[PDB]
This record gives sequence, C-alpha cells and structure tokens, in this order.
Amino acid sequence: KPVWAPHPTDGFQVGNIVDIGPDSLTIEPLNQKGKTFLALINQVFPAEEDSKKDVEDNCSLMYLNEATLLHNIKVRYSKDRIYTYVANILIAVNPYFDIPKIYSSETIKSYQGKSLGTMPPHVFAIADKAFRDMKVLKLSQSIIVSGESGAGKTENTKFVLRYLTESYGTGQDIDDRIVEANPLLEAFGNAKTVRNNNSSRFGKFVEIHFNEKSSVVGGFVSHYLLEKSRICVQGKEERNYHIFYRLCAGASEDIRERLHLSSPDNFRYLNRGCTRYFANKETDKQILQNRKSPEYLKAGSLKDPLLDDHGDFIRMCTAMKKIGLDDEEKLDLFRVVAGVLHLGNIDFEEAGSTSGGCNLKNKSTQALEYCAELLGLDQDDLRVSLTTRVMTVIKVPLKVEQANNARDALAKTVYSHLFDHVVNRVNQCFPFETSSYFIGVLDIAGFEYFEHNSFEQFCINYCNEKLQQFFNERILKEEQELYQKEGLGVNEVHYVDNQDCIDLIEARLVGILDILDEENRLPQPSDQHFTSAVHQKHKDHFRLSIPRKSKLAIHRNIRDDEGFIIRHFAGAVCYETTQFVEKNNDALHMSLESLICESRDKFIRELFELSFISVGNKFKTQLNLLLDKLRSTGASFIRCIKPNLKMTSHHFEGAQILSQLQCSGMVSVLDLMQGGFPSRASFHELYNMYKKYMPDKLARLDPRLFCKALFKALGLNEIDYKFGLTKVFFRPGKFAEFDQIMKSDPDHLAELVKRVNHWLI
Ligand SMILES: Nc1ncnc2c1ncn2[C@@H]1O[C@H](COP(=O)(O)OP(=O)(O)O)[C@@H](O)[C@H]1O
Ligand SMILES: [Mg+2]
Repeated sequence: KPVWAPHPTDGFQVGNIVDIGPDSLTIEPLNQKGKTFLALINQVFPAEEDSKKDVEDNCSLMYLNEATLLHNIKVRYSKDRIYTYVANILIAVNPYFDIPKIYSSETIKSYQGKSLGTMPPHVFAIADKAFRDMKVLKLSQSIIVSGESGAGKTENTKFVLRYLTESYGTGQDIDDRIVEANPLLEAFGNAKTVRNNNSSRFGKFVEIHFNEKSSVVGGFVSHYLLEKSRICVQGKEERNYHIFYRLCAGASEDIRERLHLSSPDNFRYLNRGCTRYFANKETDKQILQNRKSPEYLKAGSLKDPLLDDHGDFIRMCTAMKKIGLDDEEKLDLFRVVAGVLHLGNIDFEEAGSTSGGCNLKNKSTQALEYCAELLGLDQDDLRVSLTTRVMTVIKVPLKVEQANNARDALAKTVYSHLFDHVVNRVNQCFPFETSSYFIGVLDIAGFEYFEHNSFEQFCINYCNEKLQQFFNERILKEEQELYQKEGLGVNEVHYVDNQDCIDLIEARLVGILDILDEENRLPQPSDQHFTSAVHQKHKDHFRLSIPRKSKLAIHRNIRDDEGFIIRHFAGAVCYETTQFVEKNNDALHMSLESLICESRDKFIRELFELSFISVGNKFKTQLNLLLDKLRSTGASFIRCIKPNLKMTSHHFEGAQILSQLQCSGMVSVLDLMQGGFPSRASFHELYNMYKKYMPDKLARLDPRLFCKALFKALGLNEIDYKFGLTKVFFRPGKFAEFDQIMKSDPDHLAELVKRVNHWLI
C-alpha cells in the first residue's frame, strides 16, 4: 500500500494514495493524516514492503524502479555501504571520507577469485570479475568508470589498479610502479576546481598488460585533452596544476633558491586563482613562512581529507624514486615548472605614437632573466620573440595584447610538452615487449556545461557523444541482439542513435572539426568566419542552432557568428566560439618554436625533438583508437555518484542523486538489467568440458540434454536460468551458480559428474 511520490529535495517521499483524478493521484505523506499533495500518475511508484532493509543487488528488489533504487542506495549509504550492484554493474556513492579498512590488503585478498555476489559489493569484485573473464575467455577487458566531476572516478580507477597489481602481480618493484605512477600524473594533470579539489584536467585509459599465465608484465597510459587554459589563469576559487603548489610548499630551500621560487601570490600564473595550500595543523608547521601567501596567512589553509600540498610533494618525490627517476630528471622537471612560472611574470607596456607596439616593462627584467636561465634561452632572443612578429622578410612590432598571447602560447605549449614527457616517462617505467591481454580502466570527464562553454567543453561533450553511442551499442544493442538470436523473449529497450550529432562534429570536410581546421589554414583566421561557415554549411541540421534560438537570457546578446548551440541529447549547449581557432592549434608559431628548439638545455630541446597541428583532429584520432579498444574488449561498468555539492560526508541529496541516476541512463535500463541474462555459455562448450569425465549414459545425451541433467542434479531451476537456442543463460544474482557450472578443474568436474550419475539412477 505505501508508495513513493515526488519530493522537491529528497527526489521521493513515502505516502499513501487517497484519491485519483484525471492525470493525478492524491498522496497523503506518511504519518501526516489530513495533509495531501497532487502527483502525476506516472511519477508515483510502488515501494518495497520493508523500508528498513537494504539489498546488495538492486535486481533483488521486489519492485525495481527509480524510487526504490534511490531508497536502497540511500539506506546503504547511511551505513557507509557505498557500493551496490545492478546485476554486474556497480553503483559507487562518494563517501567524502576514508571508510576504515575497506581498501586494506586483507580486504583485497578476501575478494580474490570470489564470484560476484559471494562477497559484499565492491570495486575489487568488479576488478576481479574483469580478471576472471580475461583469463577464462582469453579476451582483454575494459572497466569504464563514469560520473559527474567529484563523483569518484579517479579514486575508483586507483582502487581497481591497486587491486589488480597487488593480487596478480609478481611481488616485485614493477607491481608498485603502475600504482606509484598516479601521484606523478596527478601532480601535473590535476587541479583544484569548484567541483573537485583534485579534479582531473586530462582524461586517461590505463591498461595493465598480462602474459599467458595471467600475471602482470607492465602497463600503458593513454592521456587526453590536458586543459591548457588553466596554465595561465584560473578563477578565484580554483588553482593551477598541483605541481606548482606542491613545489612552492614542499621544495627544500636549496631548490627554492635555485628556481627563484617564492609564495604563490608573486606569480601571475597562480595569483588570479586561490594562493592557499591544502594543509592541516601538522603540515602547515612544515611549510616555511617564506612560502605562505598573504591570503594563506589571513584565511588559513584549504581543508581536504586527501590533498596536502607539502605531504603530496614528499609522496610525489618518493613516487619518482620508486619508479626509477633519478634526481637529475626530477630537477629537470622542476626547472621547466619554475621556468613557466617566471615566463608568466613577463609584463608588457604599449610603445609607438599609435600604441602599435610594445616593450617589456622594466619591472619584468628579473622575470625575463630567471625565465631565460631556467629554460636555457638567451634573454634578448626571448624578449624579441615575445615582442615582435617575423613575416616578406620583416620583423614587425606586436601590440601589448599580442605579446601577452605569445608569452601564454609558449607557456601552455612548454607545459603541455612537459606533461607528454611525464606520461611517456611513466610508460617507460613499466614497459613490456609482448602481452597476451590487458585490463584497461577508462577515467574521463562526462557531459558538462556552464554559463560559458568554450573549446574544452566542446571536445569533452564530443567525446561524450561517441562514448554514449558505445554504451548504447554494448548495453542495449549487442545485448538484445543476443537475447533475440537466442529466442529469450526479453522486452526490448530502444534508444535513438546519435550518429547525426557525431557526424555534425566529426564528418570529413563538412564536420565542425574540419571547418575549424580550414579556418586555422586561412591567411587571416577568424572565429567569426569559422562560426558563420558552420551555420552556412549546416543550415538544415536539427542538432545545430544560432545562439539567439536559446530560451536562456545569457545567450540573447550572442551574435550568430559568436557561437552555436549543439543539441546534444544530454542537453542543448551554447558554445561561445571566441578563441576556438587559437584553442584548436597545438603548434607554436615558428619563431617561438625555434627559440625553444635551440635551447642550451638538452632536456628542453628533448621536449621538442604556417605552423598548425589540429587539437580537434588529434583528439578525434585518439578517441577512435580508444573506441577500437573498447569495441574489441569485454566491458564492465562503474557508475560513480556525487552525493552533494558541498564535499561533505553523510549528506545524501536525494534529488541530486536521482537526477544522476536518470541522466546516466541507469533508470532507463533497470528492467532490461533485472529481466536480463548477464552470464551465458553454449551447450556445446559445457558438454565438451565434461565429456571426458562422463560415463556412457551421460555422453549419449545431446549437449542440451546433458546440461539439463547437470542443472537438475545440482538443484538449479528456472528462477536461476533459461535455455536459449544454443546457450544456457543465468540471471542477475546467479553468478556463483554459473561459475560453479563453468569451473574447469578436473577434480571439480569429476565431482559434479559423480553427482549427476547419482541423481540419474
Ligand atoms: N571511495 C572513496 N573513499 C574516500 N574518499 C573518496 C572516495 N571517492 C572519492 N573520494 C573523495 O572525493 C574526491 C573526489 O573524487 P574523484 O575520484 O577525484 O572524482 P572524479 O575523478 O570523478 O572527478 C576525492 O579526492 C576524495 O576526497
Ligand atoms: Mg578525476
């Protein structure tokens, strides 16, 4: 009798239906006799009879729907049980605190070789299942970790990597390397944002490669779309990459002196953002007074349960040592970092009777000297390349705005090349000649939109269209095509394909990426010319509109040539096209490229061992290699859920979590997953595995008939499995029973055959 009906902040609330009207149900909130509210008939759901219970698998719920799913994960979360299944898919709700012992070496050992459902839900069980499928099916595997910014994708990726390397490694130095590589990547690719103190500003696919014996031989990291804009300016609540603050907070005085470092408020590339360190009472006393900005001294430290700038600098140096980086390479990296900081302090003032030129401000003399010294450049060549443009064979003055752009382009390119070097260096620390298979973990930002959307949002939302299509093809298309071919009679869940949105962005010649590249190649590139060419070429495209077509008031003043709206199925996004041409070029101008290639420092020359490299098309190629890997492997899915927007523990925001369950597509697949068959094996393979152990009476049976006798003898029933035309299928929550049937050990096989022989008489 009690039902779940809508609630503005909790998503749902419990009540009773007390009336029905046209298009409405009158609900009485539980224990509030007299009170009533109207709800739409289709927004009212049956509730589980026991409101206090929780189930480890949402498929076990008598009434599985968005409301009972929300309630079950809420009950579990209130008890620090952050992991819950939807059959073989994992839901992970961010606790925002360290739950004791759940990631221990002892917890790791308890999950090894255990079937899904045998142990409580855990990221370790998803990792173990991928390993077992890899070894049994002799097929590489992918674990896709998804969710909003700050939901827990990076933390869960790291738990998967740690579980696999600790369980299936050799007990050597190289096993720890794949794990120790992360504090290094995060130092250069992660930053404080309003949504996550440790936000990933690049995407990644981390593969652990195994030999024929299913033992770890090494790894490989793919990195995508490092955010370049961050390198030069941040919003007051955000920071630049962690490395800058770990270095300022933790470097020895010898390094501080050598690199001419000071408190972060002294650097333009840090001082528009937050200049405070992540520290606690103990670590703050370890940071020297000369490292602390005025804001840090007034407001105190930033608080985080994970991040500590001083502690993280020490842990990063230890990680560098463990992976094989010598002190020389560590100082080479720090020198580039400081060189970029000093570059940002180079200021310009107008010159010429019509302000057509510029001069370095006299107060920027020291910044010029320190930068040139740290980057192995001549001061004059650097001053010249930043203040003039070479073009017949003339050296022309740059205006102040153009000099700022030259400095920043060099800073972003140097930093981005340093990041590429760091990722490649990490790959060189765990190399392998050959491998039989891999387990790859995908950790990349999903669909996102803000008041202002630029080229970075465009590429990530493009990536999301391509991955969403893979998700639909794997979970909906391929799964149901199997059920159909096997005659299972599973109710069809349909989806609308998004190839028209993908083609809009990526088609050869006509796609937005190709039209943008066209602009970069033109004599005088223009964001406006690019934008009008997109509107002109796709005038009849449903996924495209002018910014004026938006309902929102913020887009009312945006001109047709100043942006476009992409009608992504996840929501219509208005992109402001200013800087799209600049952001699409990964190559430095020739005169800045020469300056840096001719550095006196071998390390700097080695970072760089009409200049145009398309960021869009480079990313399209990387994404297509990733999609080739995903399509050729088995996929396991982890859906990370952010419980609130305040980074607090024990604060379950019902409507926020519901919205994520709906937007993730989780709600749309509930019935398909509950009525589905995630485990299957052919009658022929089962029969062939048991054949040599069988007596004549057993071998005489047709494979389908042998399988039936095997299942009957073991006490299995229709609630556990269904027979297809050529395969047996096991339902959610029947993984342990399926693994017992599949276990290929001679002693186990002979034992089950003995049981069948005994049942037959
Ligand atoms: N299972 C977890 N245990 C403890 N803290 C966690 C867990 N998952 C996430 N966190 C916390 O939440 C923060 C944000 O998580 P993160 O993995 O970086 O998110 P995402 O990569 O999805 O943006 C972490 O830095 C950490 O403080
Ligand atoms: Mg992350």
